[PDB]
Amino acid sequence: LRIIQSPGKYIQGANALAAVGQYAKSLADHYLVIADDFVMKLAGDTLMGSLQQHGVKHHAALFNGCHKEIDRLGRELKAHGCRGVIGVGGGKTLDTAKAIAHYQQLPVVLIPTIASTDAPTSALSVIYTEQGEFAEYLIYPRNPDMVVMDVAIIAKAPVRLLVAGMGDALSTYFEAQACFDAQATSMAGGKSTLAALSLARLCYDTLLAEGVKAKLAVEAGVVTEAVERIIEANTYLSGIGFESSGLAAAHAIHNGFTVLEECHHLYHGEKVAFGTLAQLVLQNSPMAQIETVLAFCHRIGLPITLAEMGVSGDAVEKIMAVAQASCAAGETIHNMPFKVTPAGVQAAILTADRLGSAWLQQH
Amino acid sequence: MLRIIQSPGKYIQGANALAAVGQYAKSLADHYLVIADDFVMKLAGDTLMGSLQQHGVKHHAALFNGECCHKEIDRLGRELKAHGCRGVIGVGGGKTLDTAKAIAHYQQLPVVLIPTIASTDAPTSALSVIYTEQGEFAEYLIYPRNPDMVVMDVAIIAKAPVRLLVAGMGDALSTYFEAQACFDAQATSMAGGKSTLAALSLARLCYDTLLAEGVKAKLAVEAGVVTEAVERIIEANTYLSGIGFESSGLAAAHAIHNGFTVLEECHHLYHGEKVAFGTLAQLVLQNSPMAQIETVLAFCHRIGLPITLAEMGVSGDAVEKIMAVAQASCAAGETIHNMPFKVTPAGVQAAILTADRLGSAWLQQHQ
Amino acid sequence: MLRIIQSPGKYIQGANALAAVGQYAKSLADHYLVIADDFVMKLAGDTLMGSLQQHGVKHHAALFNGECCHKEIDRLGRELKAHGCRGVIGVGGGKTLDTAKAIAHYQQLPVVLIPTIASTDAPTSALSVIYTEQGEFAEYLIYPRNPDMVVMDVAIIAKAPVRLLVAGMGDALSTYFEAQACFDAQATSMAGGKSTLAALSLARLCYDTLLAEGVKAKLAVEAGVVTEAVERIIEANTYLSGIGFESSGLAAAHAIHNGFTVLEECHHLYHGEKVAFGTLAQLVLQNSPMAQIETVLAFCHRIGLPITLAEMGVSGDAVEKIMAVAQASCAAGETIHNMPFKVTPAGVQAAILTADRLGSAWLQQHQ
Amino acid sequence: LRIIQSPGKYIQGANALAAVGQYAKSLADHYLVIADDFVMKLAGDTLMGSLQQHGVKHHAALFNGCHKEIDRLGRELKAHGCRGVIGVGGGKTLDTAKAIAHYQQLPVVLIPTIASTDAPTSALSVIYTEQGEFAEYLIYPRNPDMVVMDVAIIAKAPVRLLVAGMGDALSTYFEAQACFDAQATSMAGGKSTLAALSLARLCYDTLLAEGVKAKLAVEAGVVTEAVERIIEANTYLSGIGFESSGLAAAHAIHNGFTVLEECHHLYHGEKVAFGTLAQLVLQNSPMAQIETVLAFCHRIGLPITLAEMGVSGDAVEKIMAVAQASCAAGETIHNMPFKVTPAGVQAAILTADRLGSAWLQQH
Amino acid sequence: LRIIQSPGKYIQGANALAAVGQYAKSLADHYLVIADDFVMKLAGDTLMGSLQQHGVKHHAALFNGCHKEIDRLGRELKAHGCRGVIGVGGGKTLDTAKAIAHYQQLPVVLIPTIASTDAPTSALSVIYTEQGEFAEYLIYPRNPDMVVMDVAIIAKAPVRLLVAGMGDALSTYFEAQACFDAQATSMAGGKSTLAALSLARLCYDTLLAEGVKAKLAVEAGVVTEAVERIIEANTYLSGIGFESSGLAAAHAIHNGFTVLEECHHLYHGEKVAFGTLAQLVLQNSPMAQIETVLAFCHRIGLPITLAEMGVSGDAVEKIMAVAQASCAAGETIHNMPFKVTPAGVQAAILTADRLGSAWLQQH
Ligand code: NA
Ligand code: NA
Ligand code: NA
Ligand code: NA
Ligand code: NA
Ligand SMILES: [Zn+2]
Ligand SMILES: [Zn+2]
Ligand SMILES: [Zn+2]
Ligand SMILES: [Zn+2]
Ligand SMILES: [Zn+2]
Ligand SMILES: [Zn+2]
Ligand SMILES: [Zn+2]
Ligand SMILES: [Zn+2]
Ligand SMILES: [Zn+2]
Ligand SMILES: [Zn+2]
Repeated sequence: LRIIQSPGKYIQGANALAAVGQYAKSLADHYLVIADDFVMKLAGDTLMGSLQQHGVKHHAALFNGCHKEIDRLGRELKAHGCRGVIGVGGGKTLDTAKAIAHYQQLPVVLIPTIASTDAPTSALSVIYTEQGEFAEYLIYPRNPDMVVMDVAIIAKAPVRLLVAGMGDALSTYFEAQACFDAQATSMAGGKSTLAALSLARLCYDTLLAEGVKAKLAVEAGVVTEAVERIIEANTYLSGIGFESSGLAAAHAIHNGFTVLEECHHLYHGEKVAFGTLAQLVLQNSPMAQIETVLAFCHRIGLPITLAEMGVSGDAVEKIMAVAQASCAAGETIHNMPFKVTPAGVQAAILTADRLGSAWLQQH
Repeated sequence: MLRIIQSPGKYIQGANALAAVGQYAKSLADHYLVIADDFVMKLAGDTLMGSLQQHGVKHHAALFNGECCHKEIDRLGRELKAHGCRGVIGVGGGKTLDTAKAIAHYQQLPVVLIPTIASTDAPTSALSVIYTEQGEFAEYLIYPRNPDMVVMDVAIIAKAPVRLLVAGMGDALSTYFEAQACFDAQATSMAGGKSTLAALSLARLCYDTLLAEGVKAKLAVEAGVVTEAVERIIEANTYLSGIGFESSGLAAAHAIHNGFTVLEECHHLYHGEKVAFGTLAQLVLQNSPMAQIETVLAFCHRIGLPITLAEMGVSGDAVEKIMAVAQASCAAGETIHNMPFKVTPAGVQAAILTADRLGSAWLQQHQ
Repeated sequence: MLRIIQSPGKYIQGANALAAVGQYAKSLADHYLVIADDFVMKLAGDTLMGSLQQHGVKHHAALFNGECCHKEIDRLGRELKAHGCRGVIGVGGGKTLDTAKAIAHYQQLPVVLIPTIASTDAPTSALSVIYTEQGEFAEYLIYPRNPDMVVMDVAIIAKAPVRLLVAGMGDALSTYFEAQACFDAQATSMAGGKSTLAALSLARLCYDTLLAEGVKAKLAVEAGVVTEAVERIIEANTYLSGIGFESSGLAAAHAIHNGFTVLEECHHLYHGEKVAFGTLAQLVLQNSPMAQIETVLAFCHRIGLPITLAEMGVSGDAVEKIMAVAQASCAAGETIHNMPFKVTPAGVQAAILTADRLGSAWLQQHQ
Repeated sequence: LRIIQSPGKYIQGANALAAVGQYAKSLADHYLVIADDFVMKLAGDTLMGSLQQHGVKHHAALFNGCHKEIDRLGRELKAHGCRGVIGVGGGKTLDTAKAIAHYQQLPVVLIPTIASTDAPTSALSVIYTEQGEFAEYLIYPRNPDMVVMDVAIIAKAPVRLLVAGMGDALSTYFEAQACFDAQATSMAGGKSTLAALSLARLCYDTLLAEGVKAKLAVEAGVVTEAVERIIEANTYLSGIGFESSGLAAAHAIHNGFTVLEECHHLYHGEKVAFGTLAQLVLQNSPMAQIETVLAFCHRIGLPITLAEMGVSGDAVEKIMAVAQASCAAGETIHNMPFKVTPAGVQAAILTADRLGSAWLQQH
Repeated sequence: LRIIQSPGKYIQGANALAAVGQYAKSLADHYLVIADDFVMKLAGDTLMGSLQQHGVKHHAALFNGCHKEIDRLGRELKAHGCRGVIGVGGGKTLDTAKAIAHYQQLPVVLIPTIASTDAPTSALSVIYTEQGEFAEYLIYPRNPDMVVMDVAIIAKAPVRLLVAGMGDALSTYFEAQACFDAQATSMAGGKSTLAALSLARLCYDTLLAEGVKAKLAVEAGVVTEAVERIIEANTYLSGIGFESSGLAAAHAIHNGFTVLEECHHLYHGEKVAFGTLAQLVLQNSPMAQIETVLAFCHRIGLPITLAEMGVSGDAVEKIMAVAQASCAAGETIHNMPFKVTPAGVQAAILTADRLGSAWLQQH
């Protein structure tokens, strides 16, 4: 079976927060709104004013940066009798909103204030230990009902977060094409459709066409068409691509890197970018394609060496540990269309570092 | 100003998918009304009920009386309420599917659609097309959400008459051209905003899949079998085209199709057959280059879609009849105003009459 | 050494433009003599006078007696003077238009030309071609200014016989080749200088539009309708070709056309039909590569322009007749000396006889 | 309706001033010649000697750098019974000559001594307030009867003025193609013909082929074929292109910039060049096309950043005012094939500045 | 009529001097050998030994670096009853050998010891005044009977002379194509054949393919296949090309430059190279083709600016004199397919200088 899944509706544009009530109303007439105090300050009057205009009841919950904040927000929801969840903010908030909605069986509307990972459209949350190490992929039975991306808010967030989202999105084509070639099963539970693979590719093509242009707009805090295209790339295209087409070596290498303390200060997408580079070596991509990805990463500020990732000195045994972890049973690296072992992964990573360092020398 | 894309929750496709429907349906509900006419129940009923039983899903079969009318809808609503069903399954052709969407809408329950033919891109959409009883386009009726799940059993589809696959390729054929015209016009889609890059790209992928795979798939289905080409065309006729048209946009070809519904001579051709010709007429309306017209003429001729008025049953001095088609295609609210330029009845008449001439000259060169 | 481009003040085109002529004519004068033969008055008279009335423009109709002769010109001059008209409108075919240019010239008044056919590139030019009564080229007669305004009603043109559109494409066909030959020779145009980049580019755009749009437009006009392809060809046959030939240059093809006017066998073919063949002969004269000859042969054959002496009515031992064509094409003052190389009657005869052979071999392969 | 308009005759070449009498004679036998004292010194004997040779009467008027210099020259014309107007010199003179000819209903011959804007062929004059702010486009019912470009005179004018004319001409293809795509009405009053759009494109292609070569010739004060092609581009091609094919965002942005005091020292064409760059961002042109236009502007000396335009420091509110003004009702920016708002314009301008500044860094 | 002329036989290769007797014998059994003392020292035993081996009589004449050295060698020839002339050495010697052979009506064999101009195959000598100014082209009724190029000798001559020969050969395609386009009459007396034009083009293509490679070989004093190809290019291809296809602006500009004292220290071919560049401007070649010729000239050491030609300061009036002279009645510049005047030539030269100086800046 080929299977594609999607949120029911993805909405994007400048000041989309002021139009939320009209779409949210179609799903429920009473929401719990989960957001931290800083996001409530930026977004709360706009959002609450939209909800009121369309006759939607709302209760805002005190949220702070655990299955137990989830339980607590679960009880508060029942207490006020809410029929719906809105999450507003960064990843932890959106993840908590998906969990609450799931455990209560209610529709969920997600409103990301940054475009830094492809997580929001997905029926998935990534769980980490207390020490920051990858633990597991937690799969929910449904995608979010609705994802709303306000481009004006996103373009005012720190540019480094748009760049991180592009690093996450960079892996999508490469991972999806490897899975496709391998006939691997996606998280959606089948073989990839043409549709998912094609959005994954459009993701990559869009990054190459719009990445720099968008970065320059976001540095000035403004929304151009290039920014809208990258937000779409970073969020819808990447999200469908990864979940319905598949994950492979780049994400498994990211997860491996979480076992080193030295990289905990990088964003998810910065590490996936280097993991993508390592994958290019693992699958023996042609030098021209390595050059394209190195130039794109350098041009926008993604890491292309182990030193840029905070890993210095003789890294050989550290990267052995990263490789053992990226090859654990269950990991997505085994969706590659060839057999992969820790030794091959360590070799791909160490070589990618040399290729990125030689590139820096030439530039 | 907002870009919006909508989609069914899950689209599932492959050979003998009907036998696996229970795992997927179970995730939405444990009790379904199954709407199917008698021919479809005889064809698919034992496999489907078998699958449902095997996954602990309860089910009441209900015999569909062929037509998608408020009466049948209200009737099936009451029946559902009386056995306590928590979900609807539609199985079969377009009228059965459109009925199941409405039942699920009014009862506010989840719906699983199981098309047994791939002859239109309707199944994934939050939409039904209402005609009159005389067969004349009435209205687009729009639901506020898409079907939860669409299941395409490719083995079943490949045993259906090849003419129905061709008609679906005909409907799919318009998708790119209408989507790109809307995109160019900055027109609003049925999803309620400007097109995403995603919906436009799926629409283009539709056109490109038809050109790569359409003949190969037609040959396989003529033999009654499923190859990868058939799997690709079924995706193209269903998911790619369905998202492309709903979330990217309709334009001249479907408006021209609607306009042809005022002529009795056509009224029994399949929707996608007429839409193929309407696509040709759109090419003349927007002045596509000759190489692109040639490509489309060769595709339609190679798979068996009409490229002249005579193949649509229309002959003689059709000047007045085509002016009637043209007026109807330009009615207020029609999708032809989504073109990136001003369209008038006279321009539409011109494009139709000229498309006929192009296709007739192409037939005379045979190729 | 000077580059010069000249142009009508305003060129206006589109469907039902005749009904809007009053706004534009009003800007030049509030009182016009309207010169039209009776057939044209019956076809276009009520729309035109209607438009003029609606914008407060006064008008006296004058019946044109078919021929562009000093007598008719002097006559229409007197009539104008007697009602006090402050402008001339010419409506219809070439002889009507050439007459209106002369009337406006002698009376020193503004002129609006309304061609009801698109069969030559004459309308925009500061020019008239004088023949003898026996049909034999006499002289280019040159005015010191271009018509003020040229109005092309595409709806009217698309109802005229397709053969007249084809003949205009035939005339337009020579434009690029003659312009580029002149440009290469650094020859002086009828505008009085070397060609601008603008006039050459319009001439090339003419050729490129014919190749892209010519068949599509022909098909539409065979159906009696206006599509965008027809709008493009009408611009190509009229504005692009008219500026190209006047401000960029004439060369062998039109000189060869003139030379053919000494044979009775041709004398009733349309100007553009003969010019198409003269273009072919120009291709052989300048040794165009075979691929370019093929392209032109396929274009002329596909739209119905002559590619052999027999299609121009000439048969048998035409050795002497073609030597007479060749001598006349090389007369002192003819445009064939604008070629970027020395041309003699023997070379022209060679090019003609050889072009006939090329076109006859092409006909035998049918394609 | 598709409509194209043109002057009746455009004449160009080296020492074309010495041949003027032969063409002017065809229109009238007695002219008022309007020119400042410096232009009279350069051009007057050549011109007056040509007029005499062909039996053309002439009276020269004292002209100085207002509807009232127009009225005064109007009365002087009647006083001597003149049948014709010749304007010789820069834009203000040519504009005054068009106005006089119009109010008196006589033929006009224009003789530009610089090739710095595409105004001369057109039936249009741009009106500004006393403080230099764009006021309105004033449309006359006729184009000039004749435009005469003496290339020897033009090639001796300061090169910075040829460069400015190239900046004005740079916008023409982009603006015409946007209008064409939008099915916008031109100043000629219809939809664009194929002819006008095609001259607009030829304009752009000519600039890219001949711009540098012409600039180098004009730096030495001489006329080569490249100079003749750029003069034609800057004057005939651009003039037909803009008037008969259409204006769009680049000119509207130029008009916006006139509300800042900081840019009043740049020529019209220098500001249109940056406005063209901003338009490329607004319409999301591909990076390759941005690179081509950035390299061309840099290569000839047109501005590619807000600092090169004299706008320094935090420009954000200043560019907001430029964007509000470029979007006024009536402005040509609404001929773009998509909806445009002040926020989008401000974003395009600020981003174009970042793109031009990044380009400078690489060069 | 199309007419091509050629020497009867062209022979080339390493140590070709040692095989001369076998070819010279076919024409006559007794030669006068004209050569200076330095060339006699290098070449004389090899040559005289070859002549002896094939039963050819020989008398060597005292030759020194005028119609009167020609008359004197004329009488000495009769005195010894010689049946043939061999010239060995540089241009003056070969020119004197052609003159003697002509006035005595005997066969002539030319043996160039340098490959610095395309003169040797031709029926032409260029005459200069005492002050070094171009005087006239003197056309003989016959080409030389035989030209023998010993590549080993040539590759040991100063590299600067191979480079000069490449500068002369650089003009050949451009001049021949201009004449062809103009339907100009060549010195052979008709229109160009296909053959001559095609050798002219092969000349240019060979220079671009082999020029650098040959220069590097000749810097080490050795013969590779690239050297053989450039010698052929510089001598046979260029010689047939220029004489049978035609001369145009580049040579006329060279002749113009002979009126300035400042350039008398450059070789013929160094000045023709810049004259070629000026011609590229005169005919408005595309920038890409200008770039190719600038890079080739720079790469091998030909001049691309007036300063490299020794012309400094304000050159404007000097270049006016060069342009007047290049346009004299009779000059080849009128074989261009467009009218040419002194002003246009001065403009082409001054602009070419600016283009060459801008190129130097970028490199
Ligand atoms: Na990803
Ligand atoms: Na469709
Ligand atoms: Na013509
Ligand atoms: Na412009
Ligand atoms: Na040479
Ligand atoms: Zn609540
Ligand atoms: Zn990720
Ligand atoms: Zn039930
Ligand atoms: Zn359809
Ligand atoms: Zn009257
Ligand atoms: Zn003609
Ligand atoms: Zn006066
Ligand atoms: Zn401007
Ligand atoms: Zn002797
Ligand atoms: Zn030479």
